[PDB]
Amino acid sequence: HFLEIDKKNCCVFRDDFIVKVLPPVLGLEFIFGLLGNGLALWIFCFHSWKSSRIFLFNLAVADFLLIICLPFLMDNYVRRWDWKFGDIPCRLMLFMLAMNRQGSIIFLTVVAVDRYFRVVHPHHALNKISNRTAAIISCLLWGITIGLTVHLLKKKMPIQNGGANLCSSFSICHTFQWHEAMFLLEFFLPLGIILFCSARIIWSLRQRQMDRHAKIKRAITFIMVVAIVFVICFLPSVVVRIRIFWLLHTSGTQNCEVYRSVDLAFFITLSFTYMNSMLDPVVYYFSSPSF
Amino acid sequence: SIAQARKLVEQLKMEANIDRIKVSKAAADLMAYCEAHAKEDPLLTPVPASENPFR
Amino acid sequence: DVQLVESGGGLVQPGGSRKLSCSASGFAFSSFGMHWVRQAPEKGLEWVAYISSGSGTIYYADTVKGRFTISRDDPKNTLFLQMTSLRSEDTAMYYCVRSIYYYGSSPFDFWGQGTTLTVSSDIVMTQATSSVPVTPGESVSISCRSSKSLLHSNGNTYLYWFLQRPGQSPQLLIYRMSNLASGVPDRFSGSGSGTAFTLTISRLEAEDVGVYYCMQHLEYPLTFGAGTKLEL
Amino acid sequence: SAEERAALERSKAIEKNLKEDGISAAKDVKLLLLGADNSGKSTITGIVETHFTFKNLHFRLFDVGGQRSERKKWIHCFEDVTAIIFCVDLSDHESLMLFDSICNNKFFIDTSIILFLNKKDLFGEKIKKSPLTICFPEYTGPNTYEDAAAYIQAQFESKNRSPNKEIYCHMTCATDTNNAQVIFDAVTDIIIANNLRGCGLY
Amino acid sequence: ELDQLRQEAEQLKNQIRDARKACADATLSQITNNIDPVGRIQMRTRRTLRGHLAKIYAMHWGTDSRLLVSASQDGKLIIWDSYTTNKVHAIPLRSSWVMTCAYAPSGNYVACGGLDNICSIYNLKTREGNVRVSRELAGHTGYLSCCRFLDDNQIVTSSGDTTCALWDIETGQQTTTFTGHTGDVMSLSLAPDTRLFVSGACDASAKLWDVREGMCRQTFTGHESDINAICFFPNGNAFATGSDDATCRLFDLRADQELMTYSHDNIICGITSVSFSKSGRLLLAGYDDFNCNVWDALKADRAGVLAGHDNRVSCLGVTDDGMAVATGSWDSFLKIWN
Ligand SMILES: CCCCCn1c(=O)[nH]c(=O)c2[nH]c(Cl)nc21
Repeated sequence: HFLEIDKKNCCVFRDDFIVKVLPPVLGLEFIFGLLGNGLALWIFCFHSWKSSRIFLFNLAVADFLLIICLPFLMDNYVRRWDWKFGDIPCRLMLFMLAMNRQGSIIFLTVVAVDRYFRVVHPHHALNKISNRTAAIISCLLWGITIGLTVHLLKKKMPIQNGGANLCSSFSICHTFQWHEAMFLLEFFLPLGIILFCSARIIWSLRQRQMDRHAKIKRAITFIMVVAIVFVICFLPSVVVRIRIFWLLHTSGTQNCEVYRSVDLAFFITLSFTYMNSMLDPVVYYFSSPSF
Repeated sequence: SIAQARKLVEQLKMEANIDRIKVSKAAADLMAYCEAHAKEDPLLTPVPASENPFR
Repeated sequence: DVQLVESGGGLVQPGGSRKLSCSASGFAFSSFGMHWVRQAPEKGLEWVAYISSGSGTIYYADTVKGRFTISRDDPKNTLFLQMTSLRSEDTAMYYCVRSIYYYGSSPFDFWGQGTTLTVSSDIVMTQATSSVPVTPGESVSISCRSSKSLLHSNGNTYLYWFLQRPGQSPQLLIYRMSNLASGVPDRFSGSGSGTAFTLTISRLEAEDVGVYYCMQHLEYPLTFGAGTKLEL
Repeated sequence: SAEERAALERSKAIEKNLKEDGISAAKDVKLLLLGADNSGKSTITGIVETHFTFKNLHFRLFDVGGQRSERKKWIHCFEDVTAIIFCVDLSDHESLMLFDSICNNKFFIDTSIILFLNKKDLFGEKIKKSPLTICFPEYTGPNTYEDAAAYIQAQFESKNRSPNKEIYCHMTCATDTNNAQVIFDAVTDIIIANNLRGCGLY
Repeated sequence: ELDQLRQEAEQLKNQIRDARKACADATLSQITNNIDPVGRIQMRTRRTLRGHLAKIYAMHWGTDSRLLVSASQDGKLIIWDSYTTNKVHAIPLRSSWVMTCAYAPSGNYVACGGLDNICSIYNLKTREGNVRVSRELAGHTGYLSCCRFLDDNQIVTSSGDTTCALWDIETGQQTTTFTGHTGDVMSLSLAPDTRLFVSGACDASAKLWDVREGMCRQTFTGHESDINAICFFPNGNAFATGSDDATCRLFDLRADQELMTYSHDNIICGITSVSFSKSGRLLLAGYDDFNCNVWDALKADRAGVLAGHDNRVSCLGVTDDGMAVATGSWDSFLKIWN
């Protein structure tokens, strides 16, 4: 099994377990995310008045684009990596996911840091920014989503891998892996921000003994478990990609046969970020007793 | 209190002795005013953009 | 009372430079605009410069643009005109003119006393008469014309009328060609539309002898008519 | 139009001035202040505004007791106050009806009350001369400062019915500077609660 | 002795009831049933004067029908050019707790008052360009609830201390004082000829006052609860009153009794303004339910609904030309509807 891209040797597999295992999982995630986040967008659109609601709106919209994009993942994987739609759908698809995932991650981080300023420094002027300021900062973060992944539209694709045409960026080989470096960073650094904010907010609430009220005690649970769900969703995929880089670095090339199980695990476990897309509406739609 | 109540009842008498007309006449007069001036109200009649300053 | 006094006149060598200052007292100077208007020694008024409230916008006459610069120190209630490369034509008495702009406001309502400074596609305003001999008790008429119609589409017509008495600075009489200025007797009345305007004086008294200047405000630079002398 | 454009400039100057004044005003915290006649307010002709600063906040207290009129007609002005400071002359205890009315007023179901029991020392000395039964015949307990104070404290808090608000009862002897700190930290908790509400999380 | 006076007052009130009932030979609907309805009078937001920082509590129209003055508890009385949305003045108030304002018929003066118990007469046409307080009228024992000008000099005011009074801004003294209400005099409206006026009190009664006699002339009643707003019918022979009891009533002066009752079972919210249109066919009542409900004043049924505010409306001033209706609201957006 082999693939050549950018004059670099690379390896690609098409083991049947992908179409056996992935489609049910990603289909369940599609169902959950479509229903929950669709009803959340419906509420937000026809059932915004605050900056935190603006940030949640940005997060929900990014997730809405991603959930709208999943059925092409469905097709892609029910086709066993035989991308019939060709070049332009392939590249547009690959950006769309990349941009929407990062956007979802960075908004989530922005919502957590917002709650940080809202609960540990309650009087600070950052809590008083107008809705227009929220719109401009949302536009800036959208710009961050765009510029940080715009290269992926220039990446030439699809590539004939034999009896099929491959549409993918996660080819396993040594290169100036910008996209995979982002994949690592978008987990680690937002993990740091999220966990720091959550820890400081629950130590601020407990230090004031204000968790003596039941509603604050429930708030404590939400503010803690947001990081937990984030970790559960993203950690396995990024740690498997770190293995991939470990095995590539130590075991060397030209013996790719052993990586098949780990690539299987990588693709199948990656769908947990979509699982994250299914569970994000818990932050706003399936939220506190107002919901 | 006694003088205040005396003033109260005197005011009641002074208001009681006022003239009055039949309700039919009053309602007819209100309708006559309203229908006589019905053409000159840009709210109950639509106003075209040529006349409207709040375009 | 509201008062405006300017300083900095005198005799300057041609090609030199000089600074003229306008000092305001008794009114909210920061919220008013300020203009400079100058008068040749035996001629009608001519426009010089503008500066809005809060120094937001500035305009200059075409004959002056770049040669002069206008600036104001709002906390000091002082307006400045900085002046370079004085030509032989720049000799004039310079008047500091206040103005304030909002719906129902009356621009150009008050004028300074003026400083004598001497050296060793715009709308054109024209008056059909130079001198009108007149006597008290009779009515009088003065008329003025414009190259372009001053009646803007929003309904305002921006003709202005000023009375200048001999030996004194101008005073506002009629603004926007129908309205009567604050504090002027009821004897005066503006009229006209489009490109022709008329100021009517009823039951004239000797207090109204002087030169009447028509002015337009429809576009910068503003332009004054040659002035009609109502002479006793 | 070369006239209207200057009026437009004027409108955007005074709009900017309005926004700047609003930004300056946003730093203040508005508290309504209430209590019975001569009942502790003074220790801690129309509306009596008073204001102070503490930890760079600019607290404004409105003593509205001068209004000889029905509360219902003007209390809606204070719908936007951050908190209601309610005072009681503990040395007296007749204000419970006023507290009942003000706590469940249609506009204040979401605004928390801060409740200063005041003149506590005089109450403690009075307990040595009169039982609490005199101002509360229903009382069933020993005659001592701590139990009577706890009783009347719970009696005031028992007037609340809406779960959407909290009563921060406190005690002052009208001889200490701790009042400003108590109000500052209570208001800080109140603002944190309001912020968590704004995030859809409280 | 006192009981005899009370019995005589009861006899007088019984005579009032008997005389008023005897004159009721018909109702307004019984005559107006022959008149076609105005149909669906739909109206739309033409402009929106943004710029107040807090809840707007009053608005009034200049007699030229273009300038509108708005007052809000942010502490700024701003004068609006309604044809261009341009703000003309931003008058700073001596106290933020304003509850009413008025624009003088000449346009020279702007009145303002509230929980200060003091009515401030701002002068707009000052020589110095700035707008400054001319007089600080004081003397009510309670908040000044509504005030209107008869001319540039004399201003009538209504205050929570059960009194309405007529001032002279030339001297600051009261020329005449009107007393006789039991509750707070919540609102006031001068008749078109300014010879007499009406005021609605929190005791659910509305009275007719004569400014030259200095005494009451007629007394009206019929709402279950406090009257929040009141306005004359433009013919000068009737006035509409809006109560907190979620109903508006039309009282005829010469018939001395309520003629019609605009109410609908869906409504529980209180009235806040009862202004008419110029032909009198439309009564544009404003409700705490965030809506302004245009009642056909003669058919006594709803002509339409005007909505758009996220908080309660505080005023429904109609232009003197009938060209537009302004609706201030507690969400600070004074929309212009036409
Ligand atoms: C275009 C299909 C490529 C398959 C690999 N892949 C990717 O390259 N980027 C993704 O965002 C992604 N999401 C899932 Cl599921 N698979 C993904």
